[PDB]
Amino acid sequence: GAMNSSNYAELFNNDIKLFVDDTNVYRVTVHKTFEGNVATKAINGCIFTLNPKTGHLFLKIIHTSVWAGQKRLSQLAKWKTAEEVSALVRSLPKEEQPKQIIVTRKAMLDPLEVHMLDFPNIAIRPTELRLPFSAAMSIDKLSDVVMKATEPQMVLFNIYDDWLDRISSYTAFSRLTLLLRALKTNEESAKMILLSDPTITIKSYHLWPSFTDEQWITIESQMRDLILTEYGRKYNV
Amino acid sequence: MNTVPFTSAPIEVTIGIDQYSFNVKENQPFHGIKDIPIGHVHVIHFQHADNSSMRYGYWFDCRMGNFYIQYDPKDGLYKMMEERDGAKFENIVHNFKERQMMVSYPKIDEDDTWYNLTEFVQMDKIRKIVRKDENQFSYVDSSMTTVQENELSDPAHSLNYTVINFKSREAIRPGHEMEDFLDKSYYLNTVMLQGIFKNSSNYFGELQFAFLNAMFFGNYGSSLQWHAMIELICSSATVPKHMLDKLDEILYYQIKTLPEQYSDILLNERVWNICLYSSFQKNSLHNTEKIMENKYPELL
Ligand SMILES: CONC(=O)Cc1ccccc1C
Repeated sequence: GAMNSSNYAELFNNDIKLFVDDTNVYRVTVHKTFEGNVATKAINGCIFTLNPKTGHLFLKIIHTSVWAGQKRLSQLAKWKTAEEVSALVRSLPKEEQPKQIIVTRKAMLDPLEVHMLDFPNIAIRPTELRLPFSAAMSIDKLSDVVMKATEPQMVLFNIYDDWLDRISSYTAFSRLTLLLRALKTNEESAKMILLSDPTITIKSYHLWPSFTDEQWITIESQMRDLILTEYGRKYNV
Repeated sequence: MNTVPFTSAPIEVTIGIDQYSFNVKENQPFHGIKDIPIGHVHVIHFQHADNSSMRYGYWFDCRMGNFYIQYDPKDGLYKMMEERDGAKFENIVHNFKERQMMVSYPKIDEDDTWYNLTEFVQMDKIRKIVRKDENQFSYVDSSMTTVQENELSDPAHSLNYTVINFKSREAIRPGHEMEDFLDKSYYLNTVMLQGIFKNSSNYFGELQFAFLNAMFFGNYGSSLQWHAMIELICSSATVPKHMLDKLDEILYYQIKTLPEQYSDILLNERVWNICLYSSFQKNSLHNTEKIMENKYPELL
């Protein structure tokens, strides 16, 4: 059924699964027209499709041309997501196809189920968690590749960098979600934390800085402080 | 005008004949139902006094044979049987009529309710839904499950309604996933009407039969089927105009006939609010919407 706090460890078992987040697929800027009316301008999006055991992120870039001449774009966007997720599974050899796909928003369930009717043995599941995957566009390298795209494109990232050499996938996933929650709550502060120290670099091919274990504990603690704080500054506590 | 005689009424029972019903007491001198209008199917149904569990009954057409009811004390129900000896039947009925031991089918002459509820129901199609080919009449009860229900357990005692499933390959063309899921016209017009039912009369017949089994027997899988066949029309942007007009009449009389105190279980909130207020056909069911709003505004 639904994925929640009670069955969190299932994400790190050996059944192949993917998270799918569609929160960045249809992105707009809202502006005034010359006549003083309001209009939107679409910008490039992406589907965030992530294996939480391995860190594999299949980042499908949604180029603005896909919306040209279409109506009901917020609704289309859910079906476009589902169509793109289904051809990724089809493309994959059988032993690499997921046993489960967990959607981060419930409105994705029927679009994905319909596009996956050919795969009755792949369970489509919602979740009760409030996962911060929308903040993926606050990761600079991901944002850059989305915005520069001139055509539809699939870009592959390990969103855990090399962390699995040293920590488990439970710990990696909990680090990722903490970084993303922080970026989502106060992007500016979150980014200051990660890049304050000029000596800690992001090796070209990684998304995050090359922290030592001890440095990751400092960082992880600084991100928790940020999240408690902003919760205060938001709730006055 | 035809007759369904009874051997006797050994157990106290409420007897329904179409939309009518009457109480018979244990061993009351009752010998059946006369003046049944020819030209329509009919149902005669039963609810024992001792066990309001299991409403059951028999779909029949008096043009297809001479049928009578006889209580079976082994199986514990009133059973329909066919009499093949025509002169034995006439003679038995004539005696019962002379002794005035039959109730008369109480049809008001202005009243077209039954016709309106059974306009497209034909015994031949009933018998394909209810498979028991050695009999000309069809037994239904509250507990019988549908073929679609059994896919989710005795095949012989099932209701073989046409399976409708909106999230199925039958319903969704490869490459038209969003289009076909949000506008079911393909599934309605090509798969079901042209493919399976052949015409809208057969479709409407199954829909009417499903409603009648839900209403007379509280048969849950029938109620699911009725709502599914409404929702498939209402969720199609392209429906022949004549089908829309007829559907409105059909549902109007179903809503009019439903017992006021069964509406809570027999009517699906989600389906009706969608059909009347959100669907493509939200503006096409004027008579049904007006009777629903005046009679069951709480559901909406
Ligand atoms: C583990 O399965 N992953 C893939 O099918 C390709 C992929 C995607 C993202 C990052 C790395 C790699 C190898």
